[PDB]
Amino acid sequence: EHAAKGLMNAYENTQASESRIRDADMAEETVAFTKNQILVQSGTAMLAQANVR
Amino acid sequence: EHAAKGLMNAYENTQASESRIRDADMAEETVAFTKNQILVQSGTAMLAQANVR
Amino acid sequence: AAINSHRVLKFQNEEVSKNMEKLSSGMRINRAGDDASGLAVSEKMRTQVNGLR
Repeated sequence: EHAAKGLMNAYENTQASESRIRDADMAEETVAFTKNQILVQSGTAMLAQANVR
Repeated sequence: EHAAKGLMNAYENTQASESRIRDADMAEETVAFTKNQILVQSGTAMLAQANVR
Repeated sequence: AAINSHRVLKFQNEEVSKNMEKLSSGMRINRAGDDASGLAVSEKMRTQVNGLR
């Protein structure tokens, strides 16, 4: 039973490790999405204007 | 038996020591939660609005 | 020339951003930039609040 407590602490910490290594903060990635989506839209619009030249 | 009474007084007092060192007042820590949860929610909303800018 | 509206547009975009900074933190002061002395005082208050506890 003592051993289980030890294993359980390592377990929780290891799972936190996986999250910290792999899981992104959705808020900041969402910010990036919005910036990139705007730039896509700007791209399309300027080619429409570039066509006029 | 005398010694036991002495040890028992020290025992109760030492147990108070552990509680006083380690055990929090749940009421105030709960208050802190409520403030902090509201601030999380405010964060989410203002980033949604900041995205509009 | 662009009329003052391009002043308004950039400045109001900035006022929107500042408004969000305050609202998400719950605070008039998020930075020294909102109120350097309100901050300096609150930092003293923080040592008093935590110090006292």
